[PDB]
Amino acid sequence: LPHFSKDDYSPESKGFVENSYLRGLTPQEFFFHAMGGREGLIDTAVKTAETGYIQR
Amino acid sequence: LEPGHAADQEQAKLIRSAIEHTTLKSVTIASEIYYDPDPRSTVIPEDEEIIQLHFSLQQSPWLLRLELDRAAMNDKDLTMGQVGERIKQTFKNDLFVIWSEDNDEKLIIRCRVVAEEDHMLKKIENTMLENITLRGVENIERVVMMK
Amino acid sequence: MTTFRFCRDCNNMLYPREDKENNRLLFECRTCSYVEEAGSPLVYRHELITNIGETAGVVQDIGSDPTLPRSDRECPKCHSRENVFFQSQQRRKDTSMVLFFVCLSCSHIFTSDQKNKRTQFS
Amino acid sequence: PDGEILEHICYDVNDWQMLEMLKPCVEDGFVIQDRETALDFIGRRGTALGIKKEKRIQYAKDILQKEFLPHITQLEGFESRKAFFLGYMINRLLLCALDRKDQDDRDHFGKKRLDL
Amino acid sequence: ILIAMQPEDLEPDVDPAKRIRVSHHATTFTHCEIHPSMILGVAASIIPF
Amino acid sequence: GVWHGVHRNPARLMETLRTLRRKGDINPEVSMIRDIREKELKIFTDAGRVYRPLFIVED
Amino acid sequence: DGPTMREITETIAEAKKKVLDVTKEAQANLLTAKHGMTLRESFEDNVVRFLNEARD
Amino acid sequence: FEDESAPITAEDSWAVISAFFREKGLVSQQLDSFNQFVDYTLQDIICEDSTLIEISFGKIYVTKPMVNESDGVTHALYPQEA
Ligand SMILES: [Zn+2]
Ligand SMILES: [Zn+2]
Repeated sequence: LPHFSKDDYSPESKGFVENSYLRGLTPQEFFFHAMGGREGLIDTAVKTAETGYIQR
Repeated sequence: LEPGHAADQEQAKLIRSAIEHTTLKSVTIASEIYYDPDPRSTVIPEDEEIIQLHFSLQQSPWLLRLELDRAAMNDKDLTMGQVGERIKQTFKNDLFVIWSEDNDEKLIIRCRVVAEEDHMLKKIENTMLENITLRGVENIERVVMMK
Repeated sequence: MTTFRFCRDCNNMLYPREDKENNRLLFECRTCSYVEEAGSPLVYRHELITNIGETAGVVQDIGSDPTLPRSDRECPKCHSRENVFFQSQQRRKDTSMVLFFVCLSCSHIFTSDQKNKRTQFS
Repeated sequence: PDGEILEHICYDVNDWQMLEMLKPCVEDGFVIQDRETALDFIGRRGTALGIKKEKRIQYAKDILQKEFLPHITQLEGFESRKAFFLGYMINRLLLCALDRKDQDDRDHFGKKRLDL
Repeated sequence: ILIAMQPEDLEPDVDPAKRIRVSHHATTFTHCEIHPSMILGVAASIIPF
Repeated sequence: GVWHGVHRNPARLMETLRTLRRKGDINPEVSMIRDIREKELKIFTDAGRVYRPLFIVED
Repeated sequence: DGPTMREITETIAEAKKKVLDVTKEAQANLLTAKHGMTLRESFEDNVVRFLNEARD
Repeated sequence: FEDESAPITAEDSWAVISAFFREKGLVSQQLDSFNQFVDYTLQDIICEDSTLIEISFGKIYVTKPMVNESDGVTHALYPQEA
């Protein structure tokens, strides 16, 4: 993100959400979670579409 | 691994190496084409000792000199002799091969065509780095051991 | 390092030729009739596991670059802890996470690599 | 002249690796040694075999002036402007080929535009 | 650029209730975010927490 | 996108470019990125560039 | 439990060292690449497992 | 008194966002986009190829919205009505 320095390989930088959902997520955590999330839905749409047709 | 040797972490390795496709590319640090015209004296210091050593119990002035890396060289359980007589059995006689031995601090295969030379060599240099199979079965690229 | 030469006159590329008689290396042009004796005998070099490009990026302003991370190690030339570090700028997978730092006082590049083999890093 | 061309591509005389990548380019364009033969070479790969040299050259002269990198300049005197840009292209291309650069991220947003 | 998340990330025990937010290690900030909840669109701007 | 030329001592260009835009004298929407380690300073004026506002932190 | 949260916060902050140590390790060039795996390939591999062993 | 050089607090951001929205509203990307067209880009299209081998086209005048009334006055068109 433009909020870290260049070549930052720490967990916080590279996308470890430290917090529980109870605690709430930092904006980075929130956006990285959003990234992982979008990966999920994207290929939840793939798994639905390919599986749909395999089964047929 | 064969029943009798399953635990032998060293035989797992010895098979791993003898299976994992191991190209010249993976064991050579750099290639260089020198004009080095006299097949006795040489414009390369670190090789004077090696031509001397290959006179004890034709050739173009253009020399293809490969500097090999011990790291991956002994890792893949490999001999200079083995790398050498491989290239020497890959290019029939169509290449004069000579190599530093396994003691010498720098590992070196020196090769000549045997005039449109500098070009046949950059071809052969490639036919080496890419094509020649030092060790392993082709298409087996990584080979991981696991318990 | 096969630093190679262009003709004095026409300024095209020179191509290596052999003095068959005296056994030495020339470099004719193939446009004009120019020719020069060879410097080193090294006509070709193919660096399989490369270095050059790891330093690439080192500018008089590198430290003005705010996105660069800044540590406080000591440079083996002027000891000033005004450093700005990046990883090897080559973009291979088989690159290390070796950091390169630039001293922003004497503009010196040094390295976190404890296996230092090279001298100029160029 | 080679030296000149390479200077447009390779802004670094020590970068022997890049210049050594181009070695065969310099060779690949060996047959052609002056702007007109070059302009003709192009003309011919844009034209039918019937067409006359001048027209051919003139076709290649208009393509380089209007089709080749048109966002630089479409008028006349700007040949160095394209040579240089084209050099820079060949540059970046090789700088990528030499495992010295990451190939462009297609999905970076700064290099997208939203049409509205 | 280098952007601060909250202005208070410029500033030169911790609530156990609070989330755990990253350090402010940089005197290099060229910008700071107005408010990070402005990374959201409209639909998402309605979602509480 | 157009290579317009060259400039030794860019940061002194960069300052001004930034300061001009921060006045109003260069249009705010105009985007200038200096890639220090690339020897490049790319200015952008074309429409379509999605942008957002930020607080300027200056020393 | 108030304390569990400290154990949890500790558990995590105990992995960010592990990750940090492997970072320092690798930036030094002391991490040996696992056979047929790049440094960068195997550094991540470690970090990801640390951060998972952690979450878990 | 509330030093007019005191640093901004996290709270204050909203004020700036208020200002942002006061000024631009929620669909500026549309309007400005369409406006820069009507104001400039429009007239800039009537100057490219504004020459025929003469007839050259000059200024552009954009009316307020109006209707082609079948039987009657070219009428001031109100959005709601439309
Ligand atoms: Zn010449
Ligand atoms: Zn120093």
